[PDB]
Amino acid sequence: ITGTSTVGVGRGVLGDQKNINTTYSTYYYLQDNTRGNGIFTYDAKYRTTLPGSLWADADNQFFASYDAPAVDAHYYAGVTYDYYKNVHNRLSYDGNNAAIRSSVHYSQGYNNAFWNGSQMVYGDGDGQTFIPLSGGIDVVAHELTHAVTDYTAGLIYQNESGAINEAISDIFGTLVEFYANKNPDWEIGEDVYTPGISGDSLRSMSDPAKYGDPDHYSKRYTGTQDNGGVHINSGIINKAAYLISQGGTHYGVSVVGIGRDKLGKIFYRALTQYLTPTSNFSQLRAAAVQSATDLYGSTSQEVASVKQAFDAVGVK
Ligand SMILES: [Ca+2]
Ligand SMILES: [Ca+2]
Ligand SMILES: [Ca+2]
Ligand SMILES: [Ca+2]
Ligand SMILES: [Zn+2]
Repeated sequence: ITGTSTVGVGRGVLGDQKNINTTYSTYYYLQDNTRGNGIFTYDAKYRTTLPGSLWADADNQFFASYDAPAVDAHYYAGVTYDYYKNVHNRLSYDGNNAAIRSSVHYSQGYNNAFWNGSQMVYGDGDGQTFIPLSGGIDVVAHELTHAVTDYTAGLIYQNESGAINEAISDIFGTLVEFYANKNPDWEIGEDVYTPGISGDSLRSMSDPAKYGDPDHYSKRYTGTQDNGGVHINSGIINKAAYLISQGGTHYGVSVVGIGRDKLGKIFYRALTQYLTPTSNFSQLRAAAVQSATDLYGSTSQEVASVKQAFDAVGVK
Protein backbone atom coordinates (compact mmCIF):
# COMPACT_ATOMS: atom_id res chain seq x y z
CA ILE A 1 0.00 0.00 0.00
CA THR A 2 0.96 3.68 -0.32
CA GLY A 3 1.24 5.58 2.96
CA THR A 4 3.54 7.05 5.56
CA SER A 5 6.42 5.12 7.02
CA THR A 6 6.35 4.84 10.77
CA VAL A 7 7.47 2.71 13.70
CA GLY A 8 5.27 0.58 15.91
CA VAL A 9 5.98 -1.66 18.87
CA GLY A 10 5.02 -5.17 19.81
CA ARG A 11 5.90 -8.37 21.57
CA GLY A 12 7.32 -11.42 19.82
CA VAL A 13 6.70 -15.14 20.30
CA LEU A 14 9.07 -15.38 23.26
CA GLY A 15 7.52 -12.33 25.00
CA ASP A 16 10.31 -9.87 24.12
CA GLN A 17 9.45 -6.30 23.16
CA LYS A 18 10.64 -4.81 19.89
CA ASN A 19 10.18 -1.96 17.45
CA ILE A 20 8.92 -2.74 13.95
CA ASN A 21 8.70 -0.67 10.79
CA THR A 22 5.13 -0.20 9.66
CA THR A 23 3.26 1.86 7.08
CA TYR A 24 0.30 4.08 7.90
CA SER A 25 -2.70 4.54 5.69
CA THR A 26 -5.96 4.43 7.69
CA TYR A 27 -4.66 1.28 9.30
CA TYR A 28 -1.09 0.52 10.28
CA TYR A 29 0.31 -2.26 8.04
CA LEU A 30 3.27 -4.60 8.48
CA GLN A 31 5.10 -3.08 5.58
CA ASP A 32 8.68 -1.93 6.14
CA ASN A 33 9.64 0.58 3.48
CA THR A 34 13.16 1.11 4.81
CA ARG A 35 14.67 -2.06 3.25
CA GLY A 36 14.86 -2.50 -0.52
CA ASN A 37 11.51 -2.69 -2.26
CA GLY A 38 10.03 -3.58 1.12
CA ILE A 39 9.31 -6.23 3.70
CA PHE A 40 5.65 -7.34 3.82
CA THR A 41 4.00 -9.59 6.38
CA TYR A 42 0.65 -11.33 5.79
CA ASP A 43 -2.03 -13.07 7.84
CA ALA A 44 -2.99 -16.48 6.38
CA LYS A 45 -5.84 -16.71 8.95
CA TYR A 46 -5.30 -20.44 9.63
CA ARG A 47 -5.82 -21.30 5.94
CA THR A 48 -3.38 -22.68 3.32
CA THR A 49 -4.33 -20.04 0.76
CA LEU A 50 -1.36 -17.69 0.10
CA PRO A 51 -0.36 -15.02 0.81
CA GLY A 52 -3.53 -14.06 2.73
CA SER A 53 -4.05 -10.43 3.81
CA LEU A 54 -1.38 -7.82 4.33
CA TRP A 55 -1.30 -7.48 8.13
CA ALA A 56 -3.45 -4.48 9.23
CA ASP A 57 -3.59 -3.12 12.77
CA ALA A 58 -5.69 -0.27 14.15
CA ASP A 59 -3.28 1.33 16.63
CA ASN A 60 0.33 0.42 15.68
CA GLN A 61 0.64 -1.59 18.93
CA PHE A 62 1.17 -5.35 18.52
CA PHE A 63 0.81 -6.91 21.96
CA ALA A 64 -1.98 -9.45 21.27
CA SER A 65 -0.96 -13.09 21.34
CA TYR A 66 -2.37 -13.45 17.78
CA ASP A 67 0.17 -10.70 16.76
CA ALA A 68 3.33 -12.34 18.10
CA PRO A 69 4.31 -14.50 15.11
CA ALA A 70 3.76 -11.57 12.76
CA VAL A 71 5.94 -9.31 14.84
CA ASP A 72 8.84 -11.79 14.75
CA ALA A 73 8.47 -12.77 11.08
CA HIS A 74 8.56 -9.09 10.10
CA TYR A 75 11.39 -8.14 12.44
CA TYR A 76 13.69 -11.10 11.73
CA ALA A 77 13.21 -10.76 7.97
CA GLY A 78 14.55 -7.21 8.46
CA VAL A 79 17.56 -8.45 10.43
CA THR A 80 18.31 -11.11 7.80
CA TYR A 81 18.08 -8.46 5.03
CA ASP A 82 20.48 -6.29 7.03
CA TYR A 83 22.91 -9.19 7.42
CA TYR A 84 23.15 -9.85 3.69
CA LYS A 85 23.47 -6.12 2.91
CA ASN A 86 26.05 -5.20 5.49
CA VAL A 87 28.14 -8.34 5.54
CA HIS A 88 28.01 -9.52 1.92
CA ASN A 89 26.85 -6.51 -0.02
CA ARG A 90 23.81 -8.37 -1.31
CA LEU A 91 20.55 -6.45 -1.80
CA SER A 92 17.75 -8.82 -0.83
CA TYR A 93 17.64 -12.46 -2.01
CA ASP A 94 17.86 -11.75 -5.74
CA GLY A 95 20.60 -9.13 -5.39
CA ASN A 96 18.34 -6.40 -6.83
CA ASN A 97 16.24 -5.60 -3.73
CA ALA A 98 13.26 -7.93 -4.33
CA ALA A 99 10.43 -7.44 -1.84
CA ILE A 100 10.42 -9.96 0.97
CA ARG A 101 7.08 -11.53 1.79
CA SER A 102 6.05 -13.78 4.71
CA SER A 103 2.74 -15.22 5.80
CA VAL A 104 2.07 -16.37 9.36
CA HIS A 105 -0.76 -18.41 10.91
CA TYR A 106 -0.52 -20.83 8.01
CA SER A 107 -2.95 -23.71 8.44
CA GLN A 108 -3.79 -25.23 11.87
CA GLY A 109 -1.19 -26.82 14.14
CA TYR A 110 1.37 -26.72 11.33
CA ASN A 111 4.79 -27.75 12.63
CA ASN A 112 6.90 -26.27 9.89
CA ALA A 113 8.05 -23.22 7.90
CA PHE A 114 9.17 -23.01 4.29
CA TRP A 115 10.06 -20.95 1.24
CA ASN A 116 7.53 -21.78 -1.50
CA GLY A 117 9.42 -20.30 -4.47
CA SER A 118 8.01 -16.80 -3.94
CA GLN A 119 7.64 -16.17 -0.21
CA MET A 120 8.16 -17.46 3.28
CA VAL A 121 5.43 -19.29 5.15
CA TYR A 122 5.26 -20.03 8.90
CA GLY A 123 3.09 -22.41 10.82
CA ASP A 124 2.02 -21.82 14.45
CA GLY A 125 3.06 -25.31 15.59
CA ASP A 126 0.84 -27.58 17.69
CA GLY A 127 2.04 -26.04 20.96
CA GLN A 128 4.10 -29.04 22.16
CA THR A 129 6.43 -30.06 19.33
CA PHE A 130 6.75 -26.39 18.20
CA ILE A 131 5.57 -22.93 19.07
CA PRO A 132 5.17 -20.46 16.17
CA LEU A 133 8.20 -20.96 13.98
CA SER A 134 8.96 -17.33 13.21
CA GLY A 135 10.06 -17.01 16.88
CA GLY A 136 13.45 -18.37 15.90
CA ILE A 137 15.83 -16.10 14.04
CA ASP A 138 17.87 -19.10 12.82
CA VAL A 139 14.62 -20.54 11.34
CA VAL A 140 13.71 -17.25 9.56
CA ALA A 141 17.24 -16.84 8.17
CA HIS A 142 17.33 -20.52 7.16
CA GLU A 143 14.12 -20.09 5.11
CA LEU A 144 15.23 -16.77 3.49
CA THR A 145 18.58 -18.28 2.63
CA HIS A 146 16.72 -20.86 0.47
CA ALA A 147 15.66 -17.89 -1.70
CA VAL A 148 19.29 -16.72 -1.93
CA THR A 149 20.40 -20.22 -2.97
CA ASP A 150 17.58 -20.47 -5.53
CA TYR A 151 18.73 -17.19 -7.19
CA THR A 152 22.41 -18.11 -7.21
CA ALA A 153 23.68 -21.71 -7.31
CA GLY A 154 20.19 -23.20 -7.83
CA LEU A 155 21.02 -26.40 -5.99
CA ILE A 156 18.38 -29.00 -6.75
CA TYR A 157 16.44 -30.28 -3.68
CA GLN A 158 17.54 -33.89 -4.09
CA ASN A 159 20.39 -36.10 -2.87
CA GLU A 160 23.80 -34.47 -2.29
CA SER A 161 22.96 -31.18 -3.93
CA GLY A 162 19.84 -30.93 -1.76
CA ALA A 163 21.88 -31.71 1.38
CA ILE A 164 24.20 -28.87 0.41
CA ASN A 165 21.21 -26.62 -0.15
CA GLU A 166 20.02 -27.46 3.43
CA ALA A 167 23.47 -27.02 5.03
CA ILE A 168 23.87 -23.58 3.43
CA SER A 169 20.54 -22.51 4.98
CA ASP A 170 21.60 -23.90 8.42
CA ILE A 171 25.02 -22.24 8.14
CA PHE A 172 23.75 -18.81 7.21
CA GLY A 173 20.81 -19.17 9.59
CA THR A 174 23.40 -19.60 12.34
CA LEU A 175 25.62 -16.77 11.08
CA VAL A 176 22.58 -14.49 11.13
CA GLU A 177 21.84 -15.65 14.71
CA PHE A 178 25.39 -14.64 15.71
CA TYR A 179 25.01 -11.33 13.85
CA ALA A 180 21.95 -10.36 15.88
CA ASN A 181 23.83 -11.65 18.90
CA LYS A 182 21.21 -12.76 21.42
CA ASN A 183 22.29 -16.14 22.86
CA PRO A 184 23.76 -17.39 19.57
CA ASP A 185 24.67 -21.06 19.33
CA TRP A 186 25.48 -23.74 16.72
CA GLU A 187 22.12 -25.44 17.14
CA ILE A 188 19.05 -25.08 14.88
CA GLY A 189 15.54 -24.18 16.06
CA GLU A 190 16.20 -24.31 19.78
CA ASP A 191 14.02 -21.26 20.56
CA VAL A 192 10.84 -22.75 19.03
CA TYR A 193 11.28 -26.54 19.34
CA THR A 194 9.59 -28.49 22.21
CA PRO A 195 8.72 -25.72 24.65
CA GLY A 196 8.37 -28.45 27.31
CA ILE A 197 12.00 -29.67 27.14
CA SER A 198 14.97 -27.35 27.60
CA GLY A 199 18.44 -27.79 26.07
CA ASP A 200 17.35 -29.54 22.87
CA SER A 201 16.97 -28.40 19.23
CA LEU A 202 16.04 -29.78 15.82
CA ARG A 203 19.57 -30.27 14.50
CA SER A 204 23.02 -29.57 15.87
CA MET A 205 25.93 -28.26 13.76
CA SER A 206 28.54 -28.78 16.46
CA ASP A 207 27.45 -32.39 17.00
CA PRO A 208 24.94 -33.59 14.38
CA ALA A 209 25.03 -37.14 15.79
CA LYS A 210 23.39 -35.88 19.00
CA TYR A 211 20.07 -36.24 17.08
CA GLY A 212 21.15 -39.18 14.95
CA ASP A 213 22.40 -37.22 11.92
CA PRO A 214 25.63 -38.26 10.18
CA ASP A 215 28.86 -36.42 10.99
CA HIS A 216 30.99 -38.28 8.50
CA TYR A 217 30.59 -39.21 4.84
CA SER A 218 30.91 -42.95 5.63
CA LYS A 219 27.60 -42.60 7.57
CA ARG A 220 25.60 -40.90 4.85
CA TYR A 221 22.00 -41.86 4.28
CA THR A 222 21.65 -43.55 0.89
CA GLY A 223 17.88 -44.21 0.86
CA THR A 224 14.89 -42.32 -0.55
CA GLN A 225 13.29 -40.66 2.50
CA ASP A 226 13.44 -36.88 2.80
CA ASN A 227 14.31 -36.49 -0.90
CA GLY A 228 17.33 -38.71 -0.43
CA GLY A 229 18.14 -37.31 3.03
CA VAL A 230 18.50 -33.61 2.37
CA HIS A 231 17.86 -32.78 6.06
CA ILE A 232 19.96 -35.77 7.25
CA ASN A 233 23.15 -35.65 5.18
CA SER A 234 23.38 -31.92 5.69
CA GLY A 235 24.89 -32.93 9.06
CA ILE A 236 28.13 -33.83 7.25
CA ILE A 237 28.48 -30.35 5.77
CA ASN A 238 27.26 -28.61 8.94
CA LYS A 239 29.99 -30.36 10.94
CA ALA A 240 32.61 -29.37 8.36
CA ALA A 241 31.46 -25.75 8.63
CA TYR A 242 31.50 -25.84 12.43
CA LEU A 243 35.12 -27.13 12.33
CA ILE A 244 36.27 -24.50 9.82
CA SER A 245 34.99 -21.80 12.15
CA GLN A 246 35.64 -23.17 15.64
CA GLY A 247 38.28 -25.85 15.16
CA GLY A 248 38.59 -29.23 16.85
CA THR A 249 39.62 -32.84 16.29
CA HIS A 250 37.05 -35.05 14.60
CA TYR A 251 37.76 -38.72 13.85
CA GLY A 252 41.45 -38.10 14.52
CA VAL A 253 41.79 -35.14 12.14
CA SER A 254 42.68 -31.81 13.76
CA VAL A 255 41.37 -28.52 12.33
CA VAL A 256 42.52 -25.03 13.22
CA GLY A 257 39.50 -22.77 13.39
CA ILE A 258 39.54 -19.52 11.35
CA GLY A 259 36.39 -18.00 12.86
CA ARG A 260 32.82 -17.17 11.81
CA ASP A 261 33.44 -14.16 9.59
CA LYS A 262 35.85 -16.00 7.31
CA LEU A 263 33.53 -19.05 7.25
CA GLY A 264 30.74 -16.77 5.96
CA LYS A 265 32.95 -15.10 3.33
CA ILE A 266 34.26 -18.43 2.01
CA PHE A 267 30.83 -20.06 1.80
CA TYR A 268 29.09 -17.00 0.31
CA ARG A 269 31.76 -16.91 -2.41
CA ALA A 270 31.45 -20.66 -3.05
CA LEU A 271 27.67 -20.27 -3.30
CA THR A 272 27.51 -17.24 -5.58
CA GLN A 273 30.60 -17.94 -7.74
CA TYR A 274 31.32 -21.70 -8.00
CA LEU A 275 28.36 -23.93 -7.05
CA THR A 276 25.86 -25.14 -9.67
CA PRO A 277 22.46 -26.88 -9.51
CA THR A 278 23.94 -30.41 -9.49
CA SER A 279 27.03 -29.84 -7.31
CA ASN A 280 27.86 -32.78 -5.03
CA PHE A 281 29.88 -32.90 -1.78
CA SER A 282 33.19 -33.39 -3.56
CA GLN A 283 32.34 -30.40 -5.74
CA LEU A 284 31.54 -28.33 -2.65
CA ARG A 285 34.96 -29.13 -1.22
CA ALA A 286 36.61 -27.90 -4.44
CA ALA A 287 34.41 -24.78 -4.56
CA ALA A 288 35.28 -23.96 -0.94
CA VAL A 289 39.05 -24.49 -1.39
CA GLN A 290 38.97 -22.31 -4.51
CA SER A 291 37.00 -19.61 -2.64
CA ALA A 292 39.42 -19.52 0.31
CA THR A 293 42.29 -19.44 -2.24
CA ASP A 294 40.72 -16.49 -4.02
CA LEU A 295 40.30 -14.60 -0.79
CA TYR A 296 43.42 -15.54 1.27
CA GLY A 297 46.07 -17.21 -0.93
CA SER A 298 46.78 -20.86 -1.83
CA THR A 299 49.27 -21.17 1.05
CA SER A 300 47.11 -19.54 3.72
CA GLN A 301 45.96 -21.10 6.98
CA GLU A 302 42.42 -20.50 5.68
CA VAL A 303 42.88 -22.83 2.72
CA ALA A 304 44.63 -25.30 5.07
CA SER A 305 41.73 -25.34 7.54
CA VAL A 306 39.10 -25.83 4.79
CA LYS A 307 40.99 -28.90 3.56
CA GLN A 308 41.41 -30.44 7.03
CA ALA A 309 37.71 -29.81 7.81
CA PHE A 310 36.55 -31.70 4.75
CA ASP A 311 39.16 -34.46 5.41
CA ALA A 312 37.81 -34.77 8.98
CA VAL A 313 34.27 -35.44 7.67
CA GLY A 314 35.51 -37.83 4.99
CA VAL A 315 34.75 -35.69 1.92
CA LYS A 316 37.47 -36.02 -0.72
CA1 LIG B 1 -2.96 -3.29 17.81
CA1 LIG C 1 20.09 -19.40 20.23
CA1 LIG D 1 20.33 -21.53 17.00
CA1 LIG E 1 12.89 -27.41 23.58
ZN1 LIG F 1 15.65 -25.86 4.56
